[PDB]
Amino acid sequence: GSHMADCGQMQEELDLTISAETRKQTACKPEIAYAYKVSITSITVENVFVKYKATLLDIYKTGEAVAEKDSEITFIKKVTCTNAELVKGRQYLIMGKEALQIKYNASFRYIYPLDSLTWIEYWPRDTTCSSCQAFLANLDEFAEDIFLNGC
Repeated sequence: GSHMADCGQMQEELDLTISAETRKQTACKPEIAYAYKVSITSITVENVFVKYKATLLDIYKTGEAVAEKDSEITFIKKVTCTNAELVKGRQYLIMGKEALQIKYNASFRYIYPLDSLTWIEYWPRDTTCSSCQAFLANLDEFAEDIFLNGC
């Protein structure tokens, strides 16, 4: 019963190659409905299906799935994911299509499906701890870029 899947494919933590435009030419992309940075604050784990309670930090691209400055998002997926692992306390960037909607009364809502399309990139919470500080130089440019400039 050994299964393998890229699930919510992730990216490198620190690698000099991704410029500020790399997170834009794909941000304004139709396949992408939203482009904001959030942070993990709570994680849920069940028998097989698990969820992730995280707060939105800032939105660079409005989300079709009810996206607002500092909201309440929850990512759900199967434990069969052997390529994605979120940490409680760290920050992660997300740029992708909206989430499925089922909200009818309370037993339903949005709960992101968490797939490989969901462009996720670990954002080093610290800048002076790894003695590196290099990939965080191009990210700062995109911050005021999409906000001001924008596609």
